[PDB]
Amino acid sequence: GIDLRWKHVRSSHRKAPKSDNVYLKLLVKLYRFLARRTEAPFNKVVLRRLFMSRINRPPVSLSRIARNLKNGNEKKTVVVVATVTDDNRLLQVPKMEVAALRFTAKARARIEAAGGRTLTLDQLALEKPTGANTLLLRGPKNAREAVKHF
Amino acid sequence: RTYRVGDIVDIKVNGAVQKGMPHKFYHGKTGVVYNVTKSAVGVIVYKRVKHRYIEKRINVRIEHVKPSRSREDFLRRVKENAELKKKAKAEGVPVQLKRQPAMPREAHTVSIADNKPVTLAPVAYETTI
Amino acid sequence: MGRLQEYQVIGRHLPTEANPNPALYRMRIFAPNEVVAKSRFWYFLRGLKKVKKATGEIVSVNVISEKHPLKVKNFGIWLRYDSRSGTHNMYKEYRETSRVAAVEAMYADMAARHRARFRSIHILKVVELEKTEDVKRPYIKQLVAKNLSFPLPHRVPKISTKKIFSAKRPSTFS
Amino acid sequence: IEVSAAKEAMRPEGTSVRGDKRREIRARVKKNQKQMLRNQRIAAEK
Amino acid sequence: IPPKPRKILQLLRLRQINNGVFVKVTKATAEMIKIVEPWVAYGYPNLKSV
RNA sequence: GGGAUGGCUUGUGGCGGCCAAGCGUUCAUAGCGACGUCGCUUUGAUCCUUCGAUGUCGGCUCUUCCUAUCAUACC
RNA sequence: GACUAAUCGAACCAUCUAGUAGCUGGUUACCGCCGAAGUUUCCCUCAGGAUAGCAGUGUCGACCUUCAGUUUUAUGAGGUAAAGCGAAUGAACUUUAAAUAUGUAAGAAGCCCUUGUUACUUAACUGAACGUGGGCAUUCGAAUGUAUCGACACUAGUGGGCCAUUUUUGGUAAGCAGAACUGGCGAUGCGGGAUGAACCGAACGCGGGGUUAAGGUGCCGGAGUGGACGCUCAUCAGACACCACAAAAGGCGUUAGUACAUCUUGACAGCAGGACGGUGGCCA
RNA sequence: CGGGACCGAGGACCGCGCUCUGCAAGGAUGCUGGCGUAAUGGUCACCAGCGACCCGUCUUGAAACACGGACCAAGGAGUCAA
Repeated sequence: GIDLRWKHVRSSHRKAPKSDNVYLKLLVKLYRFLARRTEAPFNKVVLRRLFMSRINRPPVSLSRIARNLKNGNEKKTVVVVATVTDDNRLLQVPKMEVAALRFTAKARARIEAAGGRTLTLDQLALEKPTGANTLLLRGPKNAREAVKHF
Repeated sequence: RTYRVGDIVDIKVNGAVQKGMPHKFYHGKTGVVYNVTKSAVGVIVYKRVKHRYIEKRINVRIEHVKPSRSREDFLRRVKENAELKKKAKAEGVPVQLKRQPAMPREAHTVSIADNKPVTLAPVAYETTI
Repeated sequence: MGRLQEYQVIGRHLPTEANPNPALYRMRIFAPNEVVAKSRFWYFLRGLKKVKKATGEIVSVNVISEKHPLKVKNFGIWLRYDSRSGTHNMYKEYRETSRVAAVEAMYADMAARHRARFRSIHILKVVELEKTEDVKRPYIKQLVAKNLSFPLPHRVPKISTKKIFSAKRPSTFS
Repeated sequence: IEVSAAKEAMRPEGTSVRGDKRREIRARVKKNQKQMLRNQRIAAEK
Repeated sequence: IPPKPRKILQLLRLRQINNGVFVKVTKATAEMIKIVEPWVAYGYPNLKSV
């Protein structure tokens, strides 16, 4: 016998989505290829967020995007791996290029009416395969009723 | 000698007052002062049970407490390392700034001419006579 | 106790600023090997001069071989041994060809006759008896007698233990 | 003297655990003398 | 095995019976091996052994 | 629903003092101590002082074992 | 407290009703991955509770920062042995200094310097705290190890059990009773102790070969009627003893020793002889 | 320099090399014989050597006690709603 006071630890993170969405499976295959064959850390972070559950992908609003588009970020491509929602408190939407997992109808309409562009993540993979000149944004994780109750 | 909160002190019960004392455990222990009164001080000590440490708090009369020299060597080495490194940068030569453990002894030769060895029996014969 | 050798072990206290040249101490140790010899040296030095192993060093270890291993000699051994009563002096004699053979015979003898194990026995002196008149024990005196000659009655012949059966009854006359 | 952390936290500033037994003794004596003075007053009224 | 010899054997990477390691002799290592002597055999290896 | 001290024991008291071969000790002369001993516990008397069941034993029939032997045998 | 249809300290029948039980019994395929626990701390106890600790599944965060039942180093506790007193003085003497484990500390997240304030404190702009700025990366300032991170969420058993070593406190006629650490067991198979909760070795996927541990090698039984020197003869020896019987015990059993003593000026054992006179000493 | 045992995982080449026409260098090939069927292999019954307590429950720390079990078939116990 061998004395092993320490214990080998199995992985405590997701390695695959629990979702059965076929298009998400295709996206996961594409970003597995990109994070294996490139050196860009952007692709690895994107792959990990594609694995995540919905409470780990809180929505990002247009006012949050407009806040982060200030101070030299007006030309960077915004990348969100969750839903982008509309904020009707934001009366003037700036021009922006946003790639998201999905958009709400009003958010897509307001971005296109302001003159920006909405992209899917596979179009993002085509145009920026190394994540150059991008702004990777997350929504508020702890802004949940249960997390308040913790 | 007055103490302050945060000072490190040793606990040593002295003399005949260590007779039938209810707490023999804290004698010879070292801790940090959290509370000071004129005749007694409050010390945080840690007792280590199974895998974990737990915190104990004791009140010690001043005559059984001295300030400790726990950090004195570390502070002295920090000062000497600073001044040695400054002198080394001035003179353009490297110097050793880390302690090392004691090494095994090296080879040497011992003369016999004025130091002839004395043969010893397991019992000295002077004691036998 | 075992195939012993005699070692000269010389050791000293580690030199200091007050004592740059400490005194050297020599003992003769009967031991199976050098590790045991040095351990016994430090044991006796701790018992005598209060010099510890950590504060001292071994200067020399040498093997003392018998000068004439082909010459039959008589040996007197003065020893002390420890029992439930305490420590007892003993003088005994052995007829051997070397000091190491005498000391091994002493250890087997003390074990057989008094159950005295190795660590309860302190060997104090091993001397070669120079003259026949120096022999005191009758079990050596009968061996040093003039014109000594004896027969060997009732000798069991050496038969291999693997030969179970014999066709003739053996004889005990040679 | 081992002291409880909760008791030391609830302890007033400047006070020590070395006077707690004298505090309890002073409280008990005060109650006893109050009862004694009440008995003396009633006996004087009678 | 008591916890201090168990810890010293772990720090010497001697976790299984008949495991062997090389140790450079300093005081900080010699005292450790002195403590775990009821479980180990050690000595000074020659070039052929190495 | 839950339950149903032990290789013990045997023949010679306790307490207190003394003695004591020995064990210790011999810069302290203390302490332990077998074998013993001494104190307390009616001229063959009196018969006018019986001192508390919580604790349970028996008998019949019949067999065998121990010896710590009452008898028989030898000494 | 008898009887009232084999039913009576309250008949029989149906219903409420699948009444309630904390008590008893039982509770249904397989393989794989992990895997425990017994005063820690608080509360009025028994017909008591929580709770720490120890576990498993999910995640998430830069799985960033390193940390560690270990040694070393400085310094405490244990000054306690020891050496000397041709050092002083006299365990309480000290130049020096034990073993055993043991506390605290050992960096850039650090060390200082300077600036001021203070509602602390100090005789005091004095210390300290609070901030401010600066200097220090020339080595990042012991060793060894490091699939050992952290935070949430949810779920579960056990949370004043047994034995033992060591240490410590009390005791008895003898037993023993409390604590503290550690190990084992409850949850655990294997080899050996003939046998077995507490002993020794060793921890476990299915197989082949090799080598061992504890324990063994006269037969049962794998392996030696193996080698060396001695000891012992028991009218139920002894072979796994240590405790008790049990004592400073009893032995004309047998060996090995120590001390004292005698001895050719003849010891020790014997044999041949002497063993006397005052004197039938005094009293009775 | 001999003597013996157990084993042959992998499946084009690639590598490290060497004693370099080639090799013992990132895992066995070459040569030969008998047989081609119950011969090897397997199942069942039995003998032999060694091994091996009767399950479940309960209790405590554990055993022991105690409780249930003559045998077989079918039925038989964490469900549904808020």
